[PDB]
Formats: sequence, C-alpha cells, structure tokens
Amino acid sequence: PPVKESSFVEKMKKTGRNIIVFYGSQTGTAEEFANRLSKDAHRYGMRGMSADPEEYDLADLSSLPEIDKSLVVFCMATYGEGDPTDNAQDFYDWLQETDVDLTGVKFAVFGLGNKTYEHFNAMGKYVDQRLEQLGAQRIFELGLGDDDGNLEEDFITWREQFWPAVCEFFGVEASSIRQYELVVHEDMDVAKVYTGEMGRLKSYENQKPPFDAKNPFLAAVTANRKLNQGTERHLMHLELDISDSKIRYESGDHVAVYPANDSALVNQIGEILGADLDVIMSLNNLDEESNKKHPFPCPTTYRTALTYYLDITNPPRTNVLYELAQYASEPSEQEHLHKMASSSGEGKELYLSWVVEARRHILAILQDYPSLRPPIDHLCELLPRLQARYYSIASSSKVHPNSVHICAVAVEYEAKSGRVNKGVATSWLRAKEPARALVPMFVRKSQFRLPFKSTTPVIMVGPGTGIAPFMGFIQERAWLREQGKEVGETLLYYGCRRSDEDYLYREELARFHKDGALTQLNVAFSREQAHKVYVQHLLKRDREHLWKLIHEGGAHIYVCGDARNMAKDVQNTFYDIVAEFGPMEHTQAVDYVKKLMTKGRYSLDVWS
Ligand SMILES: Cc1cc2nc3c(=O)[nH]c(=O)nc-3n(C[C@H](O)[C@H](O)[C@H](O)COP(=O)(O)OP(=O)(O)OC[C@H]3O[C@@H](n4cnc5c(N)ncnc54)[C@H](O)[C@@H]3O)c2cc1C
Ligand SMILES: NC(=O)c1ccc[n+]([C@@H]2O[C@H](COP(=O)([O-])OP(=O)(O)OC[C@H]3O[C@@H](n4cnc5c(N)ncnc54)[C@H](OP(=O)(O)O)[C@@H]3O)[C@@H](O)[C@H]2O)c1
Ligand SMILES: Cc1cc2nc3c(=O)[nH]c(=O)nc-3n(C[C@H](O)[C@H](O)[C@H](O)COP(=O)(O)O)c2cc1C
Repeated sequence: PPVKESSFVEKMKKTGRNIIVFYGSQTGTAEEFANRLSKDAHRYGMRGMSADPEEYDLADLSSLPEIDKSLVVFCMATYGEGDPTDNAQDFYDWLQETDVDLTGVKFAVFGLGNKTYEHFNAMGKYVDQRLEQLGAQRIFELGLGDDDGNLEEDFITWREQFWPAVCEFFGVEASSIRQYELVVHEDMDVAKVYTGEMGRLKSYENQKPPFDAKNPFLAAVTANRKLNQGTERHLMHLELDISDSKIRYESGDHVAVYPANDSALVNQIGEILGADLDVIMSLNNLDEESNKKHPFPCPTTYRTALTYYLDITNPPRTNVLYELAQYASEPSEQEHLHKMASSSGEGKELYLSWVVEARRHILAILQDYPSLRPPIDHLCELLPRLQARYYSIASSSKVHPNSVHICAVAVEYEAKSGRVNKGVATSWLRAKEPARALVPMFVRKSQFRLPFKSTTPVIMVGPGTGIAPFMGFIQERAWLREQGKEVGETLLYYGCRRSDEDYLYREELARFHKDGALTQLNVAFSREQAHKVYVQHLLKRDREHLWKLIHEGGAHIYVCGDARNMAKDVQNTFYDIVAEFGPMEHTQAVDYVKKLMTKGRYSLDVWS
C-alpha cells in the first residue's frame, strides 16, 4: 500500500552513514531507542540514522555490505499476540517469504516486550533468528527488554555493552549536540500554523476521508455518562458519533484517540521556565537530508506542542535527564541528573525510585531540582511524542453502525512524588461535554472476534473495564437472536468490587439476561464479603459445563482486561479444567489451551 522510499543503502552512501537503526514500534518506545542508538554512533566516530521499516524495502539489506564497516540494528517491539507492530508487519511478511542471501551483513537486535504476555518478545526473537538463517552475522547478543520490570534499564544495560562490542569489532575508538535548530517566526499567516492537527495542515477543520492514524476523524461526543454507582472512582461511558466518516468497525476492534494534555500543567511548565508559550516557531532538522524535518508539526506555538504533540506526564527517560544536566546551575543537581543514565549503582537506584517509582513528570523534576532551567526549545526537542490511547470499542456495528462506544476508568492517583497524577486521555475524555465536543480518532482492526457461526458457544471473561468489548459482543449476539438467527450459548463472567459501587452496565446486563441474549450472567463481587471472589472462581465453579462447551461445543473463549495478573489466573484455571476433565497432566492441559489460541478459540484483549 505505501509507496516505499528509494534504497536506504543508497541514502547511507550519500550521507556517509554506516549504521542504520530500524524501529518496530506501536507506541513510540522502540522509535525512541532507535533514535538514541543512531545518535550514539557519532560518539564513536561513526555516523548513523534511524528509520521506519514500513517506508523502505528491506530487501536492500543485501547491498548493505557495499558500505565499509556497515551495520544494521533492529529495535523491535512485539504487539498483539506475539505479533509484529503495525509498522513492522510488512518487514515481517518479507522475512517469512524471502530467500535473499544476507552474507556480509552485520546485525544486532534489541527486542521490546513484556514477560507477562503469552509470547515474550516474539518479534525481536524472530528477526534476530531469521537474519542469521538468511546468512547475516550477529555482531551482538539479542536484547530482551522487559516492560514488566524496567525496560529503560534493560536498554541502558544492553546499550552499554553494545557500543564497546561494536567498537571492538570494527576497531574504532570513542559534548551536547542538537538535532534541530530554532527558527522564531515573526508575523506569519495563521493559515500555516499548526494548532494541534496530526497530519496535513488544517486536516482537523477540513475533514476528508479516508480517516486513520495520519488523518484522524474528529468524532462528536454524543454521550458521556458516569457508569459506576459509587464515588470511589469514576468509570465512564462515551459514545462517539462517526457518521459521514465512512469508518467501518466490528465488535472486538479498538478505537484510538489523540488527547490534549492538561492546560494548567502546560501553563506551569512555561511559567517555571520563564518562557512565552505563545511564541510561533519551528524546530528544523540540522540535517537537511532527513525526511524528518521537524520533531512535530511546525510551525506552531510551544503551548500547542506541549498540549497536543508532546508527552509531559510520563517519567522522563534517562537520556532526556542526561541532556538536561547541563542546564542545572547547582552542582549536586547537575550530578544527580547526569547519573540517571547509570547501568548500576546509586545513580540507577535514584532513577528507579525518585523518577520512575515516584512517577515524577517533567514539571515535577523542574520543581524538585530548582537549579534546572533548560531553554524551552531544547526541551521540546527532547520530549517524546504524545501517543494516542486505545479503547476497546464497547458497541456492535450491527447495532450502532454510526457510533463507537467507549468504556473507561479515569486515571487519577497519589504518586510518591507528593502530587496527584492525572491520566492524559481519560482526564481529557472525562471533561468532554455532549453540548460540539470533538474527539480526534480512528479505528484499528483487531483479531478479537465473535465466532463466524452464530451457533458457536461463547465464553467471555472480562472483570472491571475488561467488559468493554463484551458489551458490543452481547449487543450483537442479542441482535442475531432478534434477526431470527440460531444463537448458541453466550456466557459472561464479569467482576466488580460491589454491586452498589462499580457494577458497570448493570441495567443493560440485567436486560440482556432476562431476554435470553445472555445465557448466564456470572458476576464476581470481589469485596462484598471477607474473601476475594474473582471471575476464575466462577469458572472453576462451572468447570463441568465449561469443559462440555469447549470439548464438545467448540466454544470460543475470550479474555479481556488486566494482562498482569488476571489473564494468567484465568488461564491457569482453564488449565485445571482441561486437566481434570480430559483427563490429562497439567503439562498436557497447558498444550491443549495453547492450541486453542492457535486455532483461534482462545482470544485475548489484555492491557498494559
Ligand atoms: C489495546 C488496548 C485496549 C485498551 N482498552 C481499554 C478500555 O477499553 N478501557 C480502559 O479503561 N482502558 C483500556 N486501555 C488502556 C488505555 O489505552 C489507556 O492506557 C488508559 O485509559 C490510561 O490512559 P490515560 O492517558 O488516561 O493515562 P496515562 O496518562 O497514559 O497514564 C497511564 C500510566 O499511569 C500509570 N498509573 C495508572 N495508575 C497508577 C497508579 N495508581 N499508581 C502508579 N501508576 C499508575 C501507569 O504507568 C499507566 O501506564 C486499553 C489499552 C490497550 C493497549
Ligand atoms: N486502562 C485500564 O483499564 C487498565 C490498564 C492497565 C491495567 N489495568 C488493570 O486491570 C485491573 C482491573 O482494573 P479496572 O479499573 O478495570 O477494575 P478493578 O476494579 O481494579 O478490577 C476489576 C475486578 O477485578 C478483580 N481482580 C483483581 N485481581 C484479580 C485477579 N487477579 N483475577 C481476577 N480478578 C481480579 C478486582 O477485585 P479487587 O480489586 O477487589 O481485588 C475487581 O473485582 C487492574 O489491575 C488495573 O490496574 C487496567
Ligand atoms: C495490546 C498490547 C499487546 C502486547 N503484546 C505483547 C506480546 O505479545 N509480547 C511481548 O513481549 N510484549 C507485548 N506487549 C508489550 C510491548 O511489546 C512493550 O510494552 C513495548 O515496550 C512497546 O513498545 P512501543 O511503544 O515501541 O510499541 C504488548 C503491549 C500492548 C499494549
């Protein structure tokens, strides 16, 4: 589909670069690591560039040996269920079918994954193994970053041993540099000043299909209601009008949205830095050759950049703090910031507890290290991009073809840093009033789907907000019964804390149950009694019937929600069911369930 760029090898020859770092990223982490590695090259006398594999034809890897002392690095994150990130899907398909000989190619791979997921770092492992099979030579061990511990630390550790290994192999030997230049614009046509749009200038005001990540559709918020009964937390239900957008979706899909940071937080960053956020400007790449002309849409004001384009709420990465150290006039403070990039020792410890664990955002660090007064433009060049957030569409297109429903809990907690942290997208979404309140969005097709046959039994497990996609599933299955179709059993295993505090969609669910769309509404109230009652407890309670639906009914199992503990607990209970009724040994029940996943009968929509 995408028109590829001309050979990245030729571009390297023209720009005197010998190292190219590709990033397979869904949410920007692999992208940032790749930019860092690429920039590191310069410190070791080499010259590098980072690149998006989706924009090039990786077959040109076979020409890479034409450049002396050349090397290619892949920072690859895994996504979905042991799948490539969207921007790496093309590269992935090529690796599987090509037969190209990579003799002479030198490579290294750093994988980004999460040990709590079924297939840990599947993509990274695949690319690393495949390049070798194709004939290339590994110049450094595969990196296995784990987002469940601390991914940043894994990268640091890996990066520390990578460069020395690269220098050693090519016999090469080992000062703050800016990637962009500030150009302040005096009196310009507002008609050419970005105000928050993501792609084509003025694309938010002048909407034109097709709509997607690059060209989001600004959907009107037709409804935004509180879902939970109690006041402990704030759970919400929003309905986005996608009429006339020509966007198509199915239950199980995700809808992404581009939020705006908290304006007040943006005002304080400017204030504490003594900068005018209303200045119109551009940050242009000092490398007039790169396709990346700006770190974000330019020209624009800092206010706009800090509001729609930059992430100012997550814990700054170590390289960011490292580059800011130069701006801290107080020695001890400059020392602390500088040591955040350590692979061990008290500097690493301080980074892990004072920045990560305490969840200190950029503003917090500015306040707690008062001698740190970085210029606003450099900071903007260092902050990562503000990512879209995904939400499991909570409606069926068979019933609501022109509306996309969202079920989310607002994020707001007391951090160890002493302040209250707000979730960017949920705080933004929560404040949208139906009145128009517009939400930039797009739909990403998923593989979470109802069975094709209406008669196939369905087993849905989704505690808390994990119920989201199932509301769509249920509406659709109820729709099929109404349409005169023959629908098999539909069981919902939901869980909340108290039926009078956070029982989401209580009225809607009662209805579906009553009318027969829901064969069974099994709800685990985790806090109404002294002991915990979870969804897996209900599954174990119904083990005999569930086995029957699975073994003889060809039922489809779906799990949605917390991927950290809930998914595994639920999965283990399924192991116990299969093990007991097969019967078989645990190890065989585990195989059994894993095959259900390959056969498309055990799907997951788990979050982290
Ligand atoms: C595929 C997919 C589907 C999803 N579906 C939904 C869904 O349907 N409904 C839903 O509600 N969510 C779902 N999400 C999560 C959603 O995408 C957002 O991550 C979530 O809404 C938070 O976004 P935010 O901008 O409000 O918070 P952010 O500003 O992005 O902050 C998120 C971070 O805050 C930190 N944090 C949260 N609570 C605490 C705490 N109490 N203590 C310390 N740190 C904490 C964590 O690091 C968390 O990653 C989904 C995520 C994925 C990936
Ligand atoms: N954006 C998100 O929605 C998002 C993102 C990432 C992770 N998560 C995680 O998903 C989980 C649920 O969050 P939520 O806000 O949707 O609702 P929640 O109220 O935090 O949890 C929903 C229900 O799940 C129960 N539960 C807790 N641990 C369980 C487990 N080990 N196995 C089965 N059930 C368990 C909870 O009981 P108790 O609370 O009484 O133990 C509660 O009854 C949390 O761990 C949350 O951090 C959510
Ligand atoms: C919906 C979703 C699915 C994921 N699936 C996997 C997976 O199968 N295996 C794995 O190792 N990590 C998985 N992860 C974790 C990511 O690989 C990890 O968080 C990575 O740092 C994200 O990088 P990015 O920001 O560069 O895309 C998943 C994360 C999300 C949000």
